[PDB]
Amino acid sequence: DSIIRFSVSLQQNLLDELDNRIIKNGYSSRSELVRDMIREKLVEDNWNDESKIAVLVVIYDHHQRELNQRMIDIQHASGTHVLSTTHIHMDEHNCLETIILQGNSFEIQRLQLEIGGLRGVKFAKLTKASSFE
Amino acid sequence: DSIIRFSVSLQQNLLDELDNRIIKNGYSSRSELVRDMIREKLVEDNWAEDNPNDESKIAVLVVIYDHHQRELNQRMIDIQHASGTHVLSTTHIHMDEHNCLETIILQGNSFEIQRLQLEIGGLRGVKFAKLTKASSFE
Repeated sequence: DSIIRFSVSLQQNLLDELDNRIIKNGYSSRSELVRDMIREKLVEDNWNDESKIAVLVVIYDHHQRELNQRMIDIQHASGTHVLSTTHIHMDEHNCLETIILQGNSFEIQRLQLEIGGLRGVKFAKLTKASSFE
Repeated sequence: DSIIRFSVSLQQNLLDELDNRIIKNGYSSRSELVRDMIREKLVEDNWAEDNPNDESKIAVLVVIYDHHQRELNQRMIDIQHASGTHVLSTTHIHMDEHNCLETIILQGNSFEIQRLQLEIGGLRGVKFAKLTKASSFE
């Protein structure tokens, strides 16, 4: 306990989104909102190298050059095993994909990290479900 | 350059838990992890607060339940039918005798979707019920 402060680096639009939300919801500062976002994401992260089942929801631009190959290459090296996938064409530029996969905590978390950072991927949320053999 | 830096005051207790995930999960920095959490929450916020009555919102419901307990599935279908949402797709994976994992892709306004998730979560035999909000980007 105590209080320590560290610096956070953002691009403009993430900052814009954050400041817009602060103003609408009557939050007092950036420090408070981020603090509450950290404390919440930490708690909701719910899960030994035992294999598990999880769900990865991805939203991306379908006409992006070789993005699918990019995602395939990533999950092939991931060590995870894919069970099922569904592709929803939400929009002209938006594709929703749900992926049911199994692996250990680390591979599954890592798969989300790498898929999230690809250009053309705008959303990549992981739902940790349960132990699974 | 193109990057803005601002300061976050915080409990050492909270800082340590955050630093643990960075090390545990192989994150490059605090900023990248914090950025990612913020961006996830901010997006989900906008999903529920802009055009709240838009019927074209899409979300994914992930449920784990016992499928060999009586009336549970029917009860769940009853609930979905009164929700006012539309099911786009569903997948069931039978994990074992007492556990089934299904993904449901929904469409409706934020209220209907959030009430559906709530009614299904409260069910006896439904062990797990978690919703992801899917939004269209420009």
